[PDB]
Amino acid sequence: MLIVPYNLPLPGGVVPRMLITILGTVKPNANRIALDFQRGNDVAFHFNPRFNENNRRVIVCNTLLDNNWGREERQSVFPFESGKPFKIQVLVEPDHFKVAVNDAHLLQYNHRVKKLNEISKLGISGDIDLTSASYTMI
Ligand SMILES: CC(=O)N[C@H]1[C@H](O[C@H]2[C@@H](O)[C@@H](CO)O[C@@H](O[C@H]3[C@H](O)[C@@H](O)[C@H](O)O[C@@H]3CO)[C@@H]2O)O[C@H](CO)[C@@H](O)[C@@H]1O[C@@H]1O[C@H](CO)[C@H](O)[C@H](O)[C@H]1O
Ligand SMILES: [Cl-]
Repeated sequence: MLIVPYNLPLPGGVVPRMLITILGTVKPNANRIALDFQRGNDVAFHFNPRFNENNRRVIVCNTLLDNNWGREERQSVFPFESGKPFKIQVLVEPDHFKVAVNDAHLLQYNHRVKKLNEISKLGISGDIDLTSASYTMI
């Protein structure tokens, strides 16, 4: 088991064909999960499943630049379940991050941060038991 929050270095940043795989289990009564792809203090891609926002479940995605959050992108398709094992795959493509959960396509997030090779950390945080976090080039 990994300790959360967990930092995964992404050496030399991200690049198309880089596949990041996160395995874990959502805690019972979870409130949130966050994946934060970081460029220094900025968050190039924030992926934030929320389990109770006004008693609804929603994934919020955004970018943090100079400590300001941008315009949120919201997805109501919500494949996570409290208590249950999940797999998140983030595949870097030329124009977006492409996210699949449990082998099903979920969403894409267009690159707002252009310096992919400076997005050199992934923070994994929130209400999970984290089993593994890794990357490979496909
Ligand atoms: C309060 C909180 O949860 N802080 C988190 C931070 O959460 C923000 C993001 O999810 C953004 C993405 O757009 O939304 C913010 O809420 C919006 C909300 O969606 C809007 O409807 C509303 O109108 O505005 C608010 C705020 O603009 C969330 O507050 O996400 C970051 C990245 O994961 C977290 O780091 C932060 O938690 C803090 O992290 C610190 C270390 O990084 C410390 O752990 C600190 O104690 C945490 O509170
Ligand atoms: Cl940039």
